[PDB]
Amino acid sequence: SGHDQSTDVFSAEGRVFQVEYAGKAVDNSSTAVAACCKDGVVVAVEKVHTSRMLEKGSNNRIHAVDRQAGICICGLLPDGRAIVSRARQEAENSRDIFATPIRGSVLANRVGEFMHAYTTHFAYRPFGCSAIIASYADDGPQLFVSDPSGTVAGYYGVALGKAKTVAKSELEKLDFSSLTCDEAVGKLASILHEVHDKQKDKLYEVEVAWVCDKSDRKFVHVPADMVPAE
Amino acid sequence: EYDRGVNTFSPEGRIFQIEYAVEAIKLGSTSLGIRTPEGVVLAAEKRVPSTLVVPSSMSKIMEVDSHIAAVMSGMVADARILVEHARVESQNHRFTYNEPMSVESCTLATCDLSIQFGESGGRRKLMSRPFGVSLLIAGVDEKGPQLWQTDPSGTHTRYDAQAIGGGAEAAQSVFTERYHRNMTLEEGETLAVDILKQVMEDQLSPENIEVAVVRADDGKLHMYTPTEIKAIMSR
Amino acid sequence: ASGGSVIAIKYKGGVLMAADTLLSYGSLAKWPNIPRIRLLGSHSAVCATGSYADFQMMAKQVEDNIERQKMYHNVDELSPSEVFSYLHRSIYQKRCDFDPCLCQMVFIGVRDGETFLAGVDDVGTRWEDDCIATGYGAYIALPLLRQALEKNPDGLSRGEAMRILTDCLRVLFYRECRAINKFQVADAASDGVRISEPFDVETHWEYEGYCFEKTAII
Amino acid sequence: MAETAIAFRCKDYVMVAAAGLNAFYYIKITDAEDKITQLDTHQLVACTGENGPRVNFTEYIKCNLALNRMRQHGRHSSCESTANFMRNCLASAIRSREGAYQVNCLFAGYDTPVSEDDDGVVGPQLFYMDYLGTLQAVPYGCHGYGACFVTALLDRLWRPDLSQQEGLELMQKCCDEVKRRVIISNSYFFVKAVTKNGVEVITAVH
Amino acid sequence: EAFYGLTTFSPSGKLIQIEYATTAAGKGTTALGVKATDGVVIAAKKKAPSTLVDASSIQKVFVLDEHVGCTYSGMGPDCRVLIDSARKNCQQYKLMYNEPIPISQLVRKISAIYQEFTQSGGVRPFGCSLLVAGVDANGYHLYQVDPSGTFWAWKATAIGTGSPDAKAFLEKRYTVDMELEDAVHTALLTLKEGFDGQMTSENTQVGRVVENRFEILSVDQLRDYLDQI
Amino acid sequence: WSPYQDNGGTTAAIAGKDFVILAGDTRLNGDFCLHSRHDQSKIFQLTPYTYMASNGMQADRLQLQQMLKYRVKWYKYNNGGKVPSTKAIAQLMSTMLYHRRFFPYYTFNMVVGLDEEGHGVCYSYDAVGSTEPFLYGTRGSAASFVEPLLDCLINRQHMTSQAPPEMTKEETLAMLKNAFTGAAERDIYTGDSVSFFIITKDGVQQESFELRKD
Amino acid sequence: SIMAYSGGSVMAMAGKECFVIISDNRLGEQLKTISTEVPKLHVVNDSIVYGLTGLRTDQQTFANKVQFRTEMYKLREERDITGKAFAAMITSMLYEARFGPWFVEPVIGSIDKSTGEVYLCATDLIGAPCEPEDYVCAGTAAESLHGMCEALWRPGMSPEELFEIAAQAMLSACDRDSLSGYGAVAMIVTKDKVTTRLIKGRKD
Amino acid sequence: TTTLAFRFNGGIIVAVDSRASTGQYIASQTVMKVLEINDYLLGTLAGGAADCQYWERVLGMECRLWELRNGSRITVAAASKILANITYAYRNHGLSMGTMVAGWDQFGPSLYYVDDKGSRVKQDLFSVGSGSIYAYGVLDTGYRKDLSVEDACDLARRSIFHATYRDGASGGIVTVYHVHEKGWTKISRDDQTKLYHRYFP
Amino acid sequence: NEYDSDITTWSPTGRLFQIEYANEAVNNGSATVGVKGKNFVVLAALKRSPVAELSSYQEKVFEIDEHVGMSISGLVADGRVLARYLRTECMNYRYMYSNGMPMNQMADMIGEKHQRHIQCSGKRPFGVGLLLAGYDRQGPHLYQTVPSGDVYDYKATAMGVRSQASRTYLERHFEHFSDCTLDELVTHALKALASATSEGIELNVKNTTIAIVGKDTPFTIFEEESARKYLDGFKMRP
Ligand SMILES: Cc1nc(C)c(C(=O)Nc2ccc(F)c(-c3nc4ncc(-c5ncccc5C)cn4n3)c2)o1
Ligand SMILES: *[B]([O])([O])[C]([C][C]([C])[C])[N]C(=O)[C]([C]C1=[C][C]=[C][C]=[C]1)[N]C(=O)C1=[C]N=[C][C]=N1
Repeated sequence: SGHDQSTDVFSAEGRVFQVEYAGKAVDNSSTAVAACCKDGVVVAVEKVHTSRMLEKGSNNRIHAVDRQAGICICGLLPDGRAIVSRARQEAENSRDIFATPIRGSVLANRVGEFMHAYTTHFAYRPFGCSAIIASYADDGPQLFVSDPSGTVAGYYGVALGKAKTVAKSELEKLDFSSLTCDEAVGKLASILHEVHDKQKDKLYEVEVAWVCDKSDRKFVHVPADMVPAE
Repeated sequence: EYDRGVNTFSPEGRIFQIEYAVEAIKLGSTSLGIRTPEGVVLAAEKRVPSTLVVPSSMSKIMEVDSHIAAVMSGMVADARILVEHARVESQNHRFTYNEPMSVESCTLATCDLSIQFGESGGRRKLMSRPFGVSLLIAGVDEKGPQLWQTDPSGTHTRYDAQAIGGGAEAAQSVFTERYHRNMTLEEGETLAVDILKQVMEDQLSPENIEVAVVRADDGKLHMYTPTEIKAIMSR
Repeated sequence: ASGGSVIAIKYKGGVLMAADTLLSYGSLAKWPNIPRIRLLGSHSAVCATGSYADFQMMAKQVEDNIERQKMYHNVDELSPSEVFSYLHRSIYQKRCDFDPCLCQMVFIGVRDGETFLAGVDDVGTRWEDDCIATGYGAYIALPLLRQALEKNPDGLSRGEAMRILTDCLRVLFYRECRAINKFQVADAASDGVRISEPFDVETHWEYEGYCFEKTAII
Repeated sequence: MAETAIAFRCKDYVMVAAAGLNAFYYIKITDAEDKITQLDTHQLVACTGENGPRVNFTEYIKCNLALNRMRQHGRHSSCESTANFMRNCLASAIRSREGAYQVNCLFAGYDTPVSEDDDGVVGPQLFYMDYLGTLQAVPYGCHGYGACFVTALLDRLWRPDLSQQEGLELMQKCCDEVKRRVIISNSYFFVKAVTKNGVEVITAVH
Repeated sequence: EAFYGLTTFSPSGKLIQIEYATTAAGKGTTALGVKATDGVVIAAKKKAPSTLVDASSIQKVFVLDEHVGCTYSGMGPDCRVLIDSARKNCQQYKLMYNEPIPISQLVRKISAIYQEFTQSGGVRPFGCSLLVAGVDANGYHLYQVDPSGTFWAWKATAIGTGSPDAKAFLEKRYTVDMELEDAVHTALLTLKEGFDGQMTSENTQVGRVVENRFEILSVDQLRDYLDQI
Repeated sequence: WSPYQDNGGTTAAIAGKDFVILAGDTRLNGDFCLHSRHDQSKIFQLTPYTYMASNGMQADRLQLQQMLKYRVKWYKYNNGGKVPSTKAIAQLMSTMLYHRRFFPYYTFNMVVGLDEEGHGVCYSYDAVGSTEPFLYGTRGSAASFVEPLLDCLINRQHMTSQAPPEMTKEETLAMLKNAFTGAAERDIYTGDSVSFFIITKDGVQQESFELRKD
Repeated sequence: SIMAYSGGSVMAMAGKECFVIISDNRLGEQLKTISTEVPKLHVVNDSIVYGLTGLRTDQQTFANKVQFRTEMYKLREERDITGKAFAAMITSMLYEARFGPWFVEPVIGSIDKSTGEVYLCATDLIGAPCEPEDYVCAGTAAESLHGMCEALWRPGMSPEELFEIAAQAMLSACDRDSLSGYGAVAMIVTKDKVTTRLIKGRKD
Repeated sequence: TTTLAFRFNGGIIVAVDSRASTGQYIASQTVMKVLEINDYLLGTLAGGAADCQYWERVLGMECRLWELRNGSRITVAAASKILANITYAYRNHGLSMGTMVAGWDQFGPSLYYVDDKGSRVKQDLFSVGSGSIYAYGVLDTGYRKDLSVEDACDLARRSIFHATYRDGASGGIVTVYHVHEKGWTKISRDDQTKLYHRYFP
Repeated sequence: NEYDSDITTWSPTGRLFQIEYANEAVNNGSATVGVKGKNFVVLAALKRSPVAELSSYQEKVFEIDEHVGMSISGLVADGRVLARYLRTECMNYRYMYSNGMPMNQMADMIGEKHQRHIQCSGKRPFGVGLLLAGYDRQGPHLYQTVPSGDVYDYKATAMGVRSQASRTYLERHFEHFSDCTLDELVTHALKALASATSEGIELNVKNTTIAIVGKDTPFTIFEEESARKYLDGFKMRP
């Protein structure tokens, strides 16, 4: 009825549907995965190209927020670019005012309050996006996920997207304590080529990015020849 | 009716209030414009409500400058504030550039006002509805005689022969023939008054319509008198 | 806190820029151990003559502009001619707000062959040359830099452009009050900007006309 | 201050006189400029000052009395209500952005009963004013350089029971003293009068 | 930002939103007050939802200045906007006249806050009434505002649940020359006859404005009165 | 600290029958020093037929050259690619100098271009925009040397002799070199090298010339 | 100065069950007399009478804002304003405009109708409250009035003999001040009546 | 600058010089000190060169916008009141302009004068500028209301000349206009040096 | 369908219909084909044919700066509000840095301009698509924005009414675009544009706008006179 038309309406049992309807925009989106590898964090996503003529590098869902942190989004691409352009502004404030790099748990708590502030007012709609904050600050390697409700949580590994239930069981076979960033790019990319089917889309490729001690604590994308072929 | 909004799209891609404003142009008086290499003629029926109206009070043709005229169709209360805006813009051009504003840039200065409408003000106070008037701007400049149309969509389009209003669909069939690109101005006179005779419901008299031209070699706007409009009929 | 004179010159292949490592406060020389040569990005470097607090806030602003344009987007790094242009428009904006950046600056930069050398004032003046000097090096050291660029129009090598800077830094120690004998030289080449370890120059104070009995006023 | 305004009230009239000189630092532009603005049919004001603020103050006062007669169905307000509206515009302008009006003025009027229920003033009204916002009801008021010559003249010769002709030959003595001692050439004085039948422009005394 | 009004007229000609708010302002606990020749008593009823809710912490008799007090019955958090605006408007009177406010002028000011939200854009009316009482330069007062903004000048009244049968008990017990100690004797006695259990010193809260001052009675001074009635 | 500073130099132009010669020396200098000898920031191109040639303060010169640069671009975008004439640019100049009347530019301007007929006309401006079409014009520190010199040899006044024929591009150029070799001798803030611009209907050609270095 | 532009001195003395207040009659522009019959006193009710001195443009503008605020006080509060409430009211008015200040110096005299206590108050132009129990005085001849009032006052005066001291203090101080004079207008006031007297003075 | 203009039986004649000096240096010698507002009005120039050329171009814009909206010509009593309200609004901004407006409306002639301080006066005889004090004594000696068209053109051209000859801030080329009922015509345009060997051969 | 009225209303399946309704405006505009080469980007827009003699003109292709240009499809009244924003932000760049704005920065700036208008209640999406034709230090670029806020980096694309057939033609030649010269690169764009036309019309200089940006070539719109060198000899062969 009229109990699911905006954000400032609790249900008869205390639920907000426009937040929960925004969570179905992430569950119908492409598959995301991540891993914390005891000296860094590796994040991989699958770009579903809708045409053969797209340039390699188009629609990259991984964006660098600071030198040590970067947010990969899962859900709607243009809604997540408002989250990226906000968390960059949160990370520029700590460098310019407090003369310090932003911590991993503090950048994620600023993302979860920007995403929550658009779920409490009638004129605004929640994001169709789950943001994955991968950071390496002076509190070690961090891996956070902010859902459209504004809930942040530290993870060791995460699967998000359509086949987030099959890819979650594929993460339970990894270690995360002896796991390094050297092997996990080959492992996490091999999750995506097994969890995802080619009988719906013909064009699908993977985009991996890390931040670890080997890359001098810098959030970078891959050199193109480290990813497995298929 | 308030179930929809003012910015609500249709499933076919159209905006509701803009598509509903184009239909308000078809329920108005008709108007003409014919681009000819000697000038542009702007014929328009007046469509008086009664015989007790003095005809010099409801002029469908308004001057913007000495070289730009403007004829409207639809509701004429919205038509005044667009022409009152185009007069301010075309005199600020002479104030700044010491030269007459081009006919294109006077149409662009009007279309920028015909798009500024919404429902949430905030910083700026916006209009509540689009303008229910389609203007039709003519004039001469360094590129010669030009004809332009502002629609309520905000879409400006340069033309050669365009009719707006109620008698516009029938005139486009008459526009297909009976128009070559190197007519004379006096041949453009008798073309417009024959179209405006066909597409109107009343008897065409000199005190019934309005005809105004902007000549190329003169460069100035020349509106007509009822003794001048009669001389076009008897040809 | 205020900086002293900064001199710079082009040679065959790159640009050199020298400055004393002193930060005076009026006449008092408070700190002889601060570096004034800041380098910008990966191809350029700037140094200032004047207020240090204005330079420390301005160079903090234009260093954040180089990285965030490069980090966020898939674009190249700004050339030296484009980050000097942002440096020029930011100083002119401050004097129109009646709060200027009260210092002269010297800017160097080399991007793949194209060498760049320019200066900027607190007002907004900008100029490009093969020899820039600010402060009292514009009076003292700049005439010596100008004759050595016109005694060979083919260009200076690095070896002979380093001899004449040392000849200019030596006279800046003789004739400027607010100066010390500890200098750093930036070297912007095709490899990038490289700041050297602080050195000193050999001064001669042993003239026979400087003795006690000649200069006496009896 | 170079031009004088002289006004005195009597039993059934108020004389005003204002020299019609307009100058440019020593050059006589005019000699006959009317400086006594007819506000209402029974009210007038004799402003002195330079010609910039003098027109722009009187046009703001006159158009607001007329507006207050439009909105109130042609009911003429009293002379004290006009005078208190005037000094509100002087006093609010000395503490504003644009600055103070440099006008010195003498308000004059005659109070008539507007209806049978009106039991207010019947007699004449004459108000001294200033550029700051001072307001004072006074038997006679004077501005300009020649004010002190003629205020002590009216200390000698003014009487409350002067007639229309006896006050007419008093104003002639008031105009001949300013021609005698003031270095500023005031030759034409624009004498007007407010009586029970409205205002009237006296041709004789000049 | 929803600048339209929420309270409008009905086809019967009644503000139906304020009619609902008077139902909300009558579902609170029983608060009451009586006057006398020497002072004015106000009496409340602190209903504890459990035995673990710190009965010394919650309060219903609100003191506004050195001469005014108040007690509500309705929505609790809606009342705190009214008391914080009444404590603020009473300090602005002393910074401008160097005088305690009269009870008339304070109640005119808080009635302009009820009516403000019944004609504003995007808000609902208040759901609570008050019992303002205190002294000024012309005797003793006991007023009672409504969520409509309509204020009164009562002499003995009651608000809340069990109010129409406690206000009828005030008609039968009031006398024109009641003293102050006689007023407290009957203000506590009209609480008991509608009270559920056994009222204690931590269970009710009274405040009797005396001679210049409101002075909410303590737990020892109110214990003196319970074992006397 | 004072936010105004004169940076020397001079600009002179002489307009012919279908051309203008536009010149300005390349010399930047400050308080008592000499900043540069090769500043090309004294004459600015707005359209292919109309230049601006300003001097005075170098900092407010570069700001005025950019606001003139984009008002031409908003003219070109809003008029269907039509390039503005000299008369349109020079009235744009005359208004923008008055919009900043109370915190003005310390520039002294010349708008130099061709007519719609093809003849060349130079304009001149004060600090607040007083314009006039005229056949020549000289601004800068050495204006009082050259502007009486251009009165004596272009107008041909106070000389009881018949008029010479019309000046060519070459006889105008060799004349204008005699002024800058005359301003380099007697003005201390003028002269390292002067750059001549020759604006004709078939594009513009550019020359240089050497003055005294002291 | 701007404060002594218009001229005029207002003072007040306190008695047993009465007080007096007295102003001069001169208005001027720094040397020249504009009017000779202008008091400086204002009466708002049967208990409070106050007098303004300073710049005459501010003497009329401030007294319009006081009458705007005193009559609005009587509509809101159904009562006459008291002396302690009136003096603390226009103390606050001179403090709101502290950087654009009014050039008045109000001299407030008041009395309780039922009790009989007098209350004097003389603020500065910036609103400095000051309540002496003996006398207050402001104006251009204020330095001459502190000598006249202090050498002649005693606490226990009758209303008929307090007028004789205040009248000889105003006139003897205005014979030394060239910006005040031309007679004086006084007002004695008790619990029972208000009597307004005009006093002979030098016409110099 | 020695602009004058007078009103007589037959219309209004405006007469100016053409010299602009920034102190002791003469900036120009061909300055048009009459901005024609439209084909029936005139405006004159004195004082600041940019302050006059800006606000009489603003005045020429408000007169053109009058004819567009109201369909008829503007009067001169409305035209100066536009210029006087602009001028009085900026009286503390240090403007320096003294301008006469002259034209033929439907009520005959009218010759006004606007300061830089908001004044507006109505006479038939003015002379404005730094050298105007020289142009009064030769004009007030020979002025009368019923002059002919040729003699009043001669009196105006001769009254400019005796002020250009004496004032250092005046001179150049004396321009004489004539405002009749059909508009204005440029009567003559001649050098001051050529005009010396006519009046004193 | 009660979840399609407002812009700030998610469906119970997780769709935004007001954004999906503005996407139909782009699919109803005129067909335009962008083709990127090795150093050149060629835009080929299909403007309106004359009605048997009278020629209506409506400007679609816009110049943004010396190195940028775009062609619109859909609501042309929103395509000029974008043209005001893109031209202003390229003047503000070249004022500061004295060089042309890079295309990867600019494509990220259009996407945040579409994004401010798709989350507030009293705002609406721009019902217009773009085709950026850019050149910078990184070489030629070809972008395309949609009313959702996406921005896609293409090798070749086509938007407009019946532009699916032009896209089918480009999906056979897009591997051979880094090898052709400029004269062949215009020819692949015009053969693609001719397959989106009606059943009985072919291309000429009267209905086609050709815009080319290059490495030593600023953004040049080839209209009526100069466009004849690529359009007089042209035939859509099967
Ligand atoms: C009705 C009437 N009667 C008269 C006698 C006037 C009158 O004179 N009004 C007037 C008003 C404003 C002005 F601004 C001016 C005015 N004219 C000038 N001409 C030249 C210079 C100048 N030139 C070069 C160097 C130095 C100077 C000082 C200065 N001014 N100032 C003149 O009006
Ligand atoms: B006339 O002599 O006043 C004439 C005024 C006319 C051109 C409108 N010009 C000037 O003499 C003025 C003098 C002046 C008056 C007030 C302030 C400053 C100067 N000269 C200029 O305004 C001038 C100066 N430099 C260049 C151009 N014009």
